[PDB]
Amino acid sequence: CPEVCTCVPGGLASCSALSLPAVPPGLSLRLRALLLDHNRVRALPPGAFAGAGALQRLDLRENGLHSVHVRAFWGLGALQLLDLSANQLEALAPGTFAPLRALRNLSLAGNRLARLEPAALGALPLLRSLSLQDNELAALAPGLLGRLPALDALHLRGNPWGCGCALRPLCAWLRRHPLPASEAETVLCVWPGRLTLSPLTAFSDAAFSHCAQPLALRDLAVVYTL
Amino acid sequence: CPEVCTCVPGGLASCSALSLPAVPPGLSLRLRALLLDHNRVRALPPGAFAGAGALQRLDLRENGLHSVHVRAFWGLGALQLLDLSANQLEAL
Amino acid sequence: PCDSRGQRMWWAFLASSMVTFFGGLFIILLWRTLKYLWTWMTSVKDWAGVMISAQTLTGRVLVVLVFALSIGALVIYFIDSSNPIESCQNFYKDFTLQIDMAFNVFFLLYFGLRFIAANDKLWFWLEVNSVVDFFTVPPVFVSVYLNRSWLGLRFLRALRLIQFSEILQFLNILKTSNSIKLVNLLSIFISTWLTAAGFIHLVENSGDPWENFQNNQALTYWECVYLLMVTMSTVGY
Amino acid sequence: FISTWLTAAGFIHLVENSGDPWENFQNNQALTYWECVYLLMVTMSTVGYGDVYAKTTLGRLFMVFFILGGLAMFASYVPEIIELIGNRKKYGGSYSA
Amino acid sequence: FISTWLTAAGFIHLVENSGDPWENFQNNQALTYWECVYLLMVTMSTVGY
Repeated sequence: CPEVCTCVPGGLASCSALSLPAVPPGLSLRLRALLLDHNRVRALPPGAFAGAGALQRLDLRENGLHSVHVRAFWGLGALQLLDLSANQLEALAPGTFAPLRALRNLSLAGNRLARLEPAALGALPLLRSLSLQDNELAALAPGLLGRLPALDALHLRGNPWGCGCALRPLCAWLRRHPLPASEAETVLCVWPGRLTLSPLTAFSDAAFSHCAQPLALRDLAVVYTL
Repeated sequence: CPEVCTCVPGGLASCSALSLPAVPPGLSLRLRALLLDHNRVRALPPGAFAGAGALQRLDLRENGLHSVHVRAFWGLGALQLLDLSANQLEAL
Repeated sequence: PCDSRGQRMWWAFLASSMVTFFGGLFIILLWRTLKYLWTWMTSVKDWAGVMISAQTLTGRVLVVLVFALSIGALVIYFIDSSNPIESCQNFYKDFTLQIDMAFNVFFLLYFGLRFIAANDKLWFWLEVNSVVDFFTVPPVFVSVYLNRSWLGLRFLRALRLIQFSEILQFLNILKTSNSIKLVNLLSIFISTWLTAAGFIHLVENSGDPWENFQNNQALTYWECVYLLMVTMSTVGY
Repeated sequence: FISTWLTAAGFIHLVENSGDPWENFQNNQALTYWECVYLLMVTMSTVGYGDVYAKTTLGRLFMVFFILGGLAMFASYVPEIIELIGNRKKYGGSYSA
Repeated sequence: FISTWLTAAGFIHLVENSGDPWENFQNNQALTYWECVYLLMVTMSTVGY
């Protein structure tokens, strides 16, 4: 379909290692499973993939993306594979993944996201797995993990975490099922004080700490009358 | 031995010109003499070398790091060589 | 091991203070309405009144203790303002909180004695000293109970500096008109300056409640004091 | 005082939110009415923080003409209002037998 | 009042649009006469934006 990339026998698909600071033109329904590697796509316009009726795999590898529109993915409709790793996104625009209801797979590896909005992520009920490898984010909101019902595996290798309340949900998620597949996958939790050091694998799941109960009624009765 | 890089029998040496911004996964104590070439990452991630318990040298080829983290160098300690050549470091 | 702060809850202390104030006000009003058309006490009242003023040696001791402990409470507020606005601190480790416990216990006893000595209970309830007693001690008790600390309306402790002129007059230290006026002006000015600075610090270190506390501005208490001083003099750097 | 304060704030809001006629309304500065109220309150007291201020010729002209007189109004009104509020007789109660 | 205001504004205009002689007339500020009038009005009322 793209003039620059030779048409793939069978179902039309994009070419790898394409050298093209310009987006592939001539998109259509026959074009499926776009592959972009080492390209220079600064931004995604709204309705970027409207021409392609349905797509299976989207892979944005080594592409410098610094601004994604809220409705840039209006056209996808029923996308299954999409990996968002090693990208330059500062933050996800709200409602970006709302059309991505059928997105089975998504991974976030090496994204310099300061914090990702749970509203931007959306429900994504049919999510097989996710990753958080080498991401600049250090605090994960409990809502982000609570929104996804069917999430199974989360990769945290290469991204040490800060011990505190922000760790309480994640380890609780670890309490549901073990995230480290191998002993070499374990990572340590960083502390504000340099004197103390601890690995997250040695960190007890749902371990008691300060502010263990966010709210209660027994103490609510007495703080209303003390 | 790194997953993408070839496993050299005997003394392990990382493949040259890995062209990977992130540190290779699967670092182990048997792995030694890591060579990170053409790292596009602006900063060194903490605990990146925690996979490999002990090394002997560390070389960076055409790697630009604007900042580093204390937890990044924790996994090291047995090294006798460290090279940060043509890096963009400004503050330590 | 010296962890950080996470979930943010502050309605406990403020709610306790508002209950302690408004419930008492409503009880006083209800008693007055019931007395209206039926819709030894003097001895203890006089004893409490003699205790409040420096009439007896124990009265002078109590007055001097009130002065010193109000100053100490203000200093403790400064030290706590150096800390983060919301933190978790166990009672048995930090020595600041036991000292604050003793100070607040003394202030609560002093308020009870003053209420016993008061002539009109309703007008005593709506007093600056009584109000700053309402909004300071119950928060401290709630904080020590919950093992967590919030820098709430603790700047109101500075408002305890207004009574310094009356405290000195009781001790027969101020007798002339010029010295009395000077002490009154100085105490009022310092108290309002410090209270405004503390309120600005509390409102700025936290954000707007409707903005999800995302408008926070990192202002030290000294910086807020400087800001208030610059504003009061119409300089406005 | 309140009426003139609100009227001046409203005029500043109208002038700042819609740019100069000779600039084809391209010089506009998005200002909430509350921000203009804060600006007028700051100016009337001769504080002049400078965090928020008028930028569009007409706005600066109105600020000049308002400085010529609203400042004197504030100076001669606010202390007077404060004095008219504190005029109370303290010993107004009755003895309790 | 008007004469003092206008003359001070004119002097500020002349000084600012031109530079400082020991600086080879390089330290200049492109100020309009109306801007100078506004600056003198702000200064004279102790506002100081």
